[PDB]
Amino acid sequence: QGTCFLAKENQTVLKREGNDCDQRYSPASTFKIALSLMGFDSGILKDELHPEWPYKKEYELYLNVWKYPQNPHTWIRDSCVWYSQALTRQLGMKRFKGYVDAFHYGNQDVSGDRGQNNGLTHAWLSSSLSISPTEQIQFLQKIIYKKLPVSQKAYIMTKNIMYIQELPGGWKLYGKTGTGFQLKLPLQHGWFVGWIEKDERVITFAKHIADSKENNTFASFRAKNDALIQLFNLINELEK
Amino acid sequence: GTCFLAKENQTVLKREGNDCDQRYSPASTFKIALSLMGFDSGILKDELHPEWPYKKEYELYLNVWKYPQNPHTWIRDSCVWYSQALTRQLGMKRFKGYVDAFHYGNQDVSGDRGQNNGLTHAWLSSSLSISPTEQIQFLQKIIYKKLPVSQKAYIMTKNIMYIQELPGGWKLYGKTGTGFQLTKDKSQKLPLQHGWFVGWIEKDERVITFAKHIADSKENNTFASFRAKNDALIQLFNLINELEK
Repeated sequence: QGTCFLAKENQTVLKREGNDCDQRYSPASTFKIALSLMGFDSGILKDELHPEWPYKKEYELYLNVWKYPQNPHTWIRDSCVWYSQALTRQLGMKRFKGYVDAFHYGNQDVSGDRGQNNGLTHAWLSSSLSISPTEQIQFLQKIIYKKLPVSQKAYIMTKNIMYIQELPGGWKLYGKTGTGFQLKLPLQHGWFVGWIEKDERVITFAKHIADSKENNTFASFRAKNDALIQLFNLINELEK
Repeated sequence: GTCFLAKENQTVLKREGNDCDQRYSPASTFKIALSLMGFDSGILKDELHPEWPYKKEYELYLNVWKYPQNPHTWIRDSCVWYSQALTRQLGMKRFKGYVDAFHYGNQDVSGDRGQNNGLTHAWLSSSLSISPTEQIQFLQKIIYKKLPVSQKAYIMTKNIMYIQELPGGWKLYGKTGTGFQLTKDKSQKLPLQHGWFVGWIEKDERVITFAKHIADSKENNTFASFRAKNDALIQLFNLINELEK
């Protein structure tokens, strides 16, 4: 149990709610933000629609939207994990670890699960890699202010495929959900992280929730839903 | 009580809850109907025109309403004063004509009891009421072009109601709205919210209209519009998973 909502504009913390803002958790599918940067920077990923890769082993697909061909745009939209894993297999562990350290991403632990030698494709899936809400903000701001050693194309294409919608006031919303499992019934924890931008202003945010009990719905969706209310409220205060 | 309806062409894919035939004020979901009237009448020109300025006589329930508004921002910001500036320009003869021709709910634009304000208040916790089932009926008339409006009215309304792309490539169009449940003769508002999220999702040639409504039995710590949309988005995701089998 415990939540966090952080919102930060440049060096200014505008909102800090909840008790968990310095607790590290697995990033789950929010790690696709970092994978996008690696994919476009390495040249494995080309643009919003290329490359398109086909699905394999459909019997292990728990969401029907994953059973179609995927490209970087659909990858983020559908949160398609198998596309992430095909990408890291192409990158290889050396380059994968190189990017994780260059991004100073959370605890930077890509060793994976014990007895599995599966860090390359599982480090971010309720496993070794762990990041706090404060550390999500730190990473996202390095994207926003282009402080990372990656190409201009990596920044632009990552931004393009993270776009979600326009919020009141014209604040454009970019971000990513992710659900992980706390380590019997499944105890979820959920993220929604990203930023909103209007004119020359960018506000980075991170929302996390940790369930104490099994739940009817994906924790990421509840985190996103709560976060959007908190962002609506913040925008109203900002526009006074 | 709640309702969730989803309909693809003539197929009712989902009908959940017990409140699907009870009429409620449309609140800001009525902006969908106003959009069609605005573009058909020519008062609204395109997604960015006309731009109208805020005036201090308008009430600022949201600070984003203090900036100039056009059809795009009107929907995005749910700007009530822009709606009222539009209906004042339309006038009652045109307004009533569209409401009746659209067969919109109870078609009652008489306004607040005793106030002669139907033109600017009928849809705001007031005389006009529509059920979730009737919202689907109205939305289907937009999708299949059964309304007496121009081709441009349909296209521009769709353009400004766009929200986002959902998993599977389903594009989401829609609008929230919150009102206050009324006493028996509508002489007073009660502190009981009710909230809507209605619209449609579209992929290739498929369109599924939907309507979500929630009626509170007691005061609530969260704005009803947000709860209705948040619940509806989860239910649409689950529906999309079925559709994509």
